[PDB]
Amino acid sequence: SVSSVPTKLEVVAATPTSLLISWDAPAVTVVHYVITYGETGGNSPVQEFTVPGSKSTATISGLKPGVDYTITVYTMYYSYSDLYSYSSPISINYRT
Amino acid sequence: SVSSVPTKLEVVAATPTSLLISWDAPAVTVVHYVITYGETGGNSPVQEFTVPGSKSTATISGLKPGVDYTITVYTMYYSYSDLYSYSSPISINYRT
Amino acid sequence: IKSLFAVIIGGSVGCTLRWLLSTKFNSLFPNLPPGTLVVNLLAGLIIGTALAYFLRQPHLDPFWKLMITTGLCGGLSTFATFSVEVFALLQAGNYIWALTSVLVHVIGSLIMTALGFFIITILFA
Amino acid sequence: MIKSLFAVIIGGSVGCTLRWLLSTKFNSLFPNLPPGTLVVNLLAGLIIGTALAYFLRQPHLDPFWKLMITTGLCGGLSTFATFSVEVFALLQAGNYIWALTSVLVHVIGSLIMTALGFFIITILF
Ligand SMILES: CCCCCCCCCCO[C@@H]1O[C@H](CO)[C@@H](O[C@H]2O[C@H](CO)[C@@H](O)[C@H](O)[C@H]2O)[C@H](O)[C@H]1O
Ligand SMILES: CCCCCCCCCCO[C@@H]1O[C@H](CO)[C@@H](O[C@H]2O[C@H](CO)[C@@H](O)[C@H](O)[C@H]2O)[C@H](O)[C@H]1O
Ligand SMILES: CCCCCCCCCCO[C@@H]1O[C@H](CO)[C@@H](O[C@H]2O[C@H](CO)[C@@H](O)[C@H](O)[C@H]2O)[C@H](O)[C@H]1O
Ligand SMILES: [Br-]
Ligand SMILES: [Br-]
Ligand SMILES: [F-]
Ligand SMILES: [F-]
Ligand code: NA
Repeated sequence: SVSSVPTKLEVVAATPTSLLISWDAPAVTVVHYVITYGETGGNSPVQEFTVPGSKSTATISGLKPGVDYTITVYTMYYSYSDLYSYSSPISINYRT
Repeated sequence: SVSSVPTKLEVVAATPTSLLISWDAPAVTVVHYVITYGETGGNSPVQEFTVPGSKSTATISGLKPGVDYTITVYTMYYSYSDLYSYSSPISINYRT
Repeated sequence: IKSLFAVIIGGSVGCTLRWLLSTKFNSLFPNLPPGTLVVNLLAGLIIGTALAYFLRQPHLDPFWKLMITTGLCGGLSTFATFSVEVFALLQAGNYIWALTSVLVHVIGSLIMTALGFFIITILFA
Repeated sequence: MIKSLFAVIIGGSVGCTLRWLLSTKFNSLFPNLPPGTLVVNLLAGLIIGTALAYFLRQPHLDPFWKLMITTGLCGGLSTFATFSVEVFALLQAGNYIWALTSVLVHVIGSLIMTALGFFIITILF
């Protein structure tokens, strides 16, 4: 009954080629977060990287100016029933 | 199949009114040894005291000179099958 | 065989209790799942009471002793779930709550075993 | 919940029976740290570690099987309560050096078997 998806994903600071994102930790043991991003126009390879379970912010670099990006975060988390498993993503869009 | 009964019970030193007894610990976890002693002849009250499981010697005091004494030792030990239980006794006779 | 039924019957009751308690309560405080802790503390209290009580009743059927200890306390408590919870916290970088879980489970279980033992010991005296 | 209940009872009985058989054969061989209680805690730590990495890569496994391997087998196989009285008995016997050793080997050793179980399947996959 306890959601393992992060909440309140948002860009808190932005340059034309980078984004500072942050989110609220879910109420479970998160081993690490996985951040996905890519150009919204489904004509670009999506990239993924991890940040430790203790962090709740991440910098996305190497972006293009004035381009629409889709950014998602999900968790690799421990729970009693499922041991390690991946949560559904939370997703936002942001134009640099 | 491992005996909890002490072996090689013997008097190592004596005075007219006292006895210093020693024994070999059994191959278990003894919590304490019970030492009992009484006058071998007829109806004299057997007395008993406890000795911590780490010690393998004990002093018996307040005896009468020139009297036959029956001395027995048994353990209060822990084992997996029986939790806390008592072993059978090992017994010797000694005349002060 | 009669001993096998004591372990199976006692273990099934202990495992069933651990499964129900852990699911209902582990998610309430994931830094130290209280369902896994409670089954470990309760199994210690019981095994401590059983330690003192069985010492003074040497004529008890070994069938009852084996069902309450190797059975119930064995199915009820767990070291494996305790393990993954600490392992998961260690991989999560939450070192302080990994150590705390280790201390609370070990120190806390030995105390409940003492309580079960001395309460029965003080009562018989 | 009834199908889930059968998963707990079946795997738990196999774990409890395994723990009961291994303990009665090997514990008395070395009373300062009974190796049967250790081995079932190490083994359950190993299995739960492999389960940790394997279940992560097989998210569509029937919860019936995941419940039977962890809460059932590992839960019934491992034990915290018998580990408690062993340390308690050693403390009451004044054997502190082996009480502390028993506490460390079980805790440190179960986590390592959990890590070994996790990292082996992770390196394989
Ligand atoms: C976090 C808490 C840590 C501390 C826990 C308590 C430790 C101190 C206990 C004090 O009371 C003890 O009670 C024992 C009985 O329960 C007595 O054993 C006496 O009787 C026992 C048998 O009942 C024998 O095994 C013992 O050797 C013999 O000393 C012992 O003398 C006495 O001092
Ligand atoms: C008492 C001993 C018990 C037996 C040994 C148990 C060992 C358990 C932890 C091992 O797992 C590793 O732990 C690292 C530390 O949590 C993780 O680092 C991850 O998180 C760190 C957080 O600071 C980052 O710095 C790393 O880059 C990142 O890989 C890493 O992924 C993980 O595989
Ligand atoms: C850090 C977590 C702690 C969790 C709780 C731990 C509880 C420990 C219980 C210890 O039980 C006591 O241990 C004493 C020491 O072994 C015994 O003394 C007995 O044995 C001693 C050692 O040989 C002698 O010095 C004493 O005189 C003799 O009474 C005593 O009977 C016994 O009840
Ligand atoms: Br047990
Ligand atoms: Br488990
Ligand atoms: F374990
Ligand atoms: F326990
Ligand atoms: Na168990």
